[PDB]
This record gives sequence, C-alpha cells and structure tokens, in this order.
Amino acid sequence: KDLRSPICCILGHKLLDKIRQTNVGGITQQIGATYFPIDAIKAKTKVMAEYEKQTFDVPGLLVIDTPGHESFSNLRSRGSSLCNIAILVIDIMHGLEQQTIESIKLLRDRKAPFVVALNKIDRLYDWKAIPNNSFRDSFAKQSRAVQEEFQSRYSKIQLELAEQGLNSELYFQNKNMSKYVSIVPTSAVTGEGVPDLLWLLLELTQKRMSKQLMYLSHVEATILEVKVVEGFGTTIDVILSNGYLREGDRIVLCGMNGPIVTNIRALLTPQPLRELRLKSEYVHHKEVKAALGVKIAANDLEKAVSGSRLLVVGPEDDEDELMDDVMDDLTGLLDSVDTTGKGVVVQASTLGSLEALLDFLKDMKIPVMSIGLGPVYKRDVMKASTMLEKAPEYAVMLCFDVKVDKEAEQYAEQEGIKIFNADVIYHLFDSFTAYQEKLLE
Repeated sequence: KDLRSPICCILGHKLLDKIRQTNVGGITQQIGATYFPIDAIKAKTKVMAEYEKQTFDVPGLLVIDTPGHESFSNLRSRGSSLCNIAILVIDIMHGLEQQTIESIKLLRDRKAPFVVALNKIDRLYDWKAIPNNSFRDSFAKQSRAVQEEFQSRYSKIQLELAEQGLNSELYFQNKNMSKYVSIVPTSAVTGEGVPDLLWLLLELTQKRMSKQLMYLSHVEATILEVKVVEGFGTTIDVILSNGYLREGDRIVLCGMNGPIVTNIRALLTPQPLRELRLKSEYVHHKEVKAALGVKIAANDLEKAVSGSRLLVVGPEDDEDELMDDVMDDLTGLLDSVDTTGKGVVVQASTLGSLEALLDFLKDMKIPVMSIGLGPVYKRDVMKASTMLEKAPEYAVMLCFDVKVDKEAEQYAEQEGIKIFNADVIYHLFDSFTAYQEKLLE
C-alpha cells in the first residue's frame, strides 16, 4: 500500500528539541514542521522491541512544531487533514499549568484525538538515567524509592486530569482508549520514553486511523500562516498532507474578501547549511509532495485566510466553480449570523478560532451582527458603529488572537466602541458581561 505519513502536533509550555535529536538519520526541519523518515523512527524505537511488536508501514511522520494552536486553524470537520493526533505535554513535577487546562478544553471541543506526554521524570530525586531508553526498562532499573516518587506524582497528575474531566492511564495499560487517554512518561532531558512515544503515535495512526492514511487522489493542503518575506512579498505557510504541489500550479484559496486565484511562483523549505543561508534562507523546489510543511510564494496572497485549504486547478477543472468551492467553509460561517439583527462584531485569527468563538457565543445566546478574520482595522471597527444608536450594549468588537491597528483603537475610543481582545475565549466573555453590567449600574 501507499499510506500517507501521519501528522501530529505538540501542545507544550523543550520536548521536541529532544525528539528531533540524532546521533551519528534524515530528520529535516521544514516550514513550521519537522519530518521524521521511517528509518529514523526505526532507529529511535529499536529499544521498544523489548516490549512490543513493531509496525513500519508509513513513509514517516510529520510533527507540526509551531508554538500555538496552528494545528486547529481549519474547521474541526477537516481537523484530521491538518493533524491526526495531538501530544499534550504535562509537567510531572508541578502538574497542570493553565495553558494545559485550556488545551484540554480545546481538544475536547475540537474532538481531536491525543495522548499525554508526562514529561520531566528526570527531576524525580535520584533518578538514574539511561539515555534514550524505553520507559519500562529505565523504570524497572530505578530504586524502589524512585518508583514510589513516580507513583505519587503520577497519581497527583491523574487526579488533576480527573478534575478536568479526564480519566487517564499509562499507555501500555490502556484497554479502553475510548475512555482513557494514554499516558507516556518522557524526559526531554534524557530522551527516555521518547521511543515509547514514537511507537505509540505510529501504533495509533497505523492501526486505528488506517482510513485517514489511505492514498488520496487529490491534494490536501491547509494554510497555517500568512507572512511577509522580503523578496517574496506576502507568502503563505502550509501543511501539505496529501498530494503534490508544483511550481506554476494554478491554485485557488479562500480570502477575506472572496476567493483568490493565483499561480505558485515558488515552493520553499529551510536551508540547512549555514554557508548557503548566506545566499538564501530557503531551498526552492520545482515540485513537492506530502507530507511536508512548505512555504508558497505567489502573487495576490495578501488577503489569504489562515486555516483555509488549497485547490489546484486542473486543465479539466472549472476555475469559477473551484473558486466557489474554496469559500464554502467561510461562507457557512457567514450563514450562521444575521447581519440584520442587533449584535456584536466578531473577528478571529483563523477559521478554526472563528468557529470556536462563534460556537461559544451561540451557546450563550449572544447575538452577532458581523464576522471577520485577521488584524483589526478602522474599517472593521466602523462595522460596530451602526450598533451604537440601536444598542449601546452591542456596539462592541469581540476579537480572538488578532492585532488591533492603533488607528482602530483611537477610532473606537473616540466613538465609544468597546474592543475586547484575548487569546482565550472566557476572557472575552467575562469582559463582555462586565461591560453589560456596568451599563446596567
């Protein structure tokens, strides 16, 4: 069979610094991701033969490495196209951070599958480490004492997980993955448990997600970043999870003001050699194939929507129809709102973030007049102005993980339009409630 390389991401507070380490093969830094060829994974999971059967039927594994929630930029309905499984990192020493708690809620709302990497086991007192060893092997070789510290901290964390509504189990004791998330103890410092983690990701993707890895005729590529690069203008960073992209390809994209159609001018990956980075930070490719994180340079990318997908226009294909098709997600979001009624104006970083926020605002019966994506401008604030006479209360903008232009802020202040901006939804809610209540007293 020709199976796709599965794609995963890490939700962490560096663990991936340890996984990406190789000792004198073929692990490559890509754009916004790191790719692990299957042979490298074999080498790194060699010690797992002691405990498990091994399966190597995929070309490799792609790890989305950016620091945010970029793996959830698209609609949840296309989630698996962007990321097959998440790794929720939890500190064994000081337990759950708040960021961890949010990540748990986000994962539940996205309905995304994940495992837990229970990191920092080295910090257990008198931990005697065996570099890059499997967990069970190093653990059996610890003192009874060390084994007991592990059990204590582990149980504390299981409690803290149960408090976020999660039941949890060590991965080799999970017989009910539908009920229990698997826990893999790791050390970013020593590398211990990393073989276990690789084996487990391989296992879950190849065994319980075989259909997701099945060969696909058509391209699957999702926009994660829209970034200016001097010499290229506005570029886009994408995850190509299926198919091929070629220099010169006619592509259509979802944009803030409608569909964009353009032609690929360059396909770019990072330049690994220091000396060559003096000449260019990138390697140009005539053609690339999944699974990879790649930067695309093309004209007219300025209004591109993060989380949107790419369609390649074939000689046979109708461009106008495809242009309509690409919009479907954003348009579906637009249909969820009544532009006529009284309501707030909403603006979000990505299709996924916009969807998560809209779902929330509907859950709270909070009406929304207008919808938007990306950085906030004065023209965007102006949308809420109409609200002021009809309702003082709804003349507000609810913004998620976006930037507000100074001009927009001054305009809002001078107009008495409230701008609430946060990177966690409940912050927005609390601010809005507070505002309404203030208006009441």
